[PDB]
Amino acid sequence: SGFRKMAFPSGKVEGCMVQVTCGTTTLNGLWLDDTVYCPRHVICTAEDMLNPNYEDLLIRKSNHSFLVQAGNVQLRVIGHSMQNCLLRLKVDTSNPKTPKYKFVRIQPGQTFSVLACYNGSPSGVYQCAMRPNHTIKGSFLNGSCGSVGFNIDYDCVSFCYMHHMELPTGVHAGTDLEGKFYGPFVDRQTAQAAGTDTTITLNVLAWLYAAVINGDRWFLNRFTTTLNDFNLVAMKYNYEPLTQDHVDILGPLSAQTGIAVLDMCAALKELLQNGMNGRTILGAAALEDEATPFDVVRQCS
Amino acid sequence: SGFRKMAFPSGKVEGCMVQVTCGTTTLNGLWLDDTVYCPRHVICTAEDMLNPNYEDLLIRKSNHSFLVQAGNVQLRVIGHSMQNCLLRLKVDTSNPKTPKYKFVRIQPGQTFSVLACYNGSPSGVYQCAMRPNHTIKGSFLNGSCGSVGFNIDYDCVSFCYMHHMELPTGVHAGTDLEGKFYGPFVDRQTAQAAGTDTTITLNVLAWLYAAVINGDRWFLNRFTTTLNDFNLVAMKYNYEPLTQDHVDILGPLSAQTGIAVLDMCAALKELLQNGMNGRTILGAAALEDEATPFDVVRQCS
Repeated sequence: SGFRKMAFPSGKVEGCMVQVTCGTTTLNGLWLDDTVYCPRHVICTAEDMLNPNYEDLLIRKSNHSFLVQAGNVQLRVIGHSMQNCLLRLKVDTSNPKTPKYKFVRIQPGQTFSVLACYNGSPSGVYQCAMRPNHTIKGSFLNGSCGSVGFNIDYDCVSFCYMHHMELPTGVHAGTDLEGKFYGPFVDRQTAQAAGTDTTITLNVLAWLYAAVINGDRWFLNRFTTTLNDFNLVAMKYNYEPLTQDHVDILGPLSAQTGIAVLDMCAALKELLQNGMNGRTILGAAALEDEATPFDVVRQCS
Repeated sequence: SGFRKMAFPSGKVEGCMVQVTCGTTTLNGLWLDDTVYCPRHVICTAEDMLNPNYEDLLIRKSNHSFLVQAGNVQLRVIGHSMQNCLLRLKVDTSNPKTPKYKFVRIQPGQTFSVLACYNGSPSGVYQCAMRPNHTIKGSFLNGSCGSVGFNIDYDCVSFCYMHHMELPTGVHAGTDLEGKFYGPFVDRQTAQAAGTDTTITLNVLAWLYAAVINGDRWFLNRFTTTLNDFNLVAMKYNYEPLTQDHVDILGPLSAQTGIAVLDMCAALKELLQNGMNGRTILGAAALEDEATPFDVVRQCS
């Protein structure tokens, strides 16, 4: 069988999605327990965004400037505060659907599912990876702000992303659930631009092991290599350096297939140096880097 | 923004997933209202599968040979019948989570989301397309049988696939929710093999329009072509013939981008004849064919 980049089932999260309107600005928020979290820029107008000041904009606001609707049944807000780039809106009702959850900050390379929402209304679910340049390559249209990203850990939903904006290149940027941005982005409309990305070596290797485990084994190779030698190649092809840690993470996968990590590197080096020859690995004409070792293992014994 | 192949939010469907055990065989079933549907081969043993007879195997069965568990809380079955390759197990309890739903038979080329499940326990969600050869290219491991496929139509869940088996090539096969297989497959373990696939022209074209709408416009072209001429190319590259109907479906997309359908065909012909030159459309090194015109439109105005 294998391998599809799947997202987690979005049910536990759909139930925590609500809408938040501040005058003329509408976007999604996350309703957990008695609190609703959302991007602080729901306070701004397209004017405000050309360099806003949120301390200013928010002191001019009361708990009744915010309309919150869990479905049709509106909630009443009874507090508010500003946690970095987020708004914590205390509210009268506790969310019944509130699942076991926590907030984690996700590292670059790691993946999560995104629940695209509009007006508090889940539209679609997909999986992506936090880019090295701290952006995600997503599909977000207007009013998608406040859509969240998450993994699931048994019964417990770990929230790790909330959507704030689109960058000029069409790639997306956001924050963890404490309102700290990923990357050097600020929630102001300036000339900020994505730093230059790099391909996630660790993930590409894990994917190659997903292929091997699935009979697409043609790219294989008798050669080996030292990580120093491979890393010179990586450099020329804008791949992240491989480290001993990356090698260790990949231990279990090389075990179950019996192909040493350094052998797959040898093989990858050739794929990079020699190209692919319109051949396909797992039905792909290019090396996939949005699947982690843990994603592959969970889906391939 | 755009474009990601997203699946629908799997919440409405997670709640209808239950486990079904028949002696030593376990797999997933669909609990809607007072009925639970599941693959009929839950009746068989790896022995039985080398050419089984289900009329036989099922008359030797009673309503208490089937253990059904909605979570922990077990259901009691109080009927049973065989609808083509499916089992309809009447049960004492009606599913509270039962959403507005219906059963549709999906056409080749069209797409849907899959909720991969094991022991009545949703594992991941993804989107795929019904292949021309009537298989889906999925990720299904043992005990995933009974996992269903569906689209959502406002509030109403249209079910269209239920998983039955893996074919020798690692591609998957199943039935609609009336138990009729897609394709010439039977639920017996024989030498049956996937017919030869073909690339879904209509979908590749819709994808190119998704690219255009997103500034990856480099593959464009001043030439045009007649569908006859294009179809000779399609033939040589194992793409489905383009028909006037396909052209019509693509009308809205060519409108909103202003590029005539036959112009994109001209452009595609070149992509096929000249290759891609390691350049990327929407960040892909090969032409994607699992996104329909309707998928693209829903995600790109």
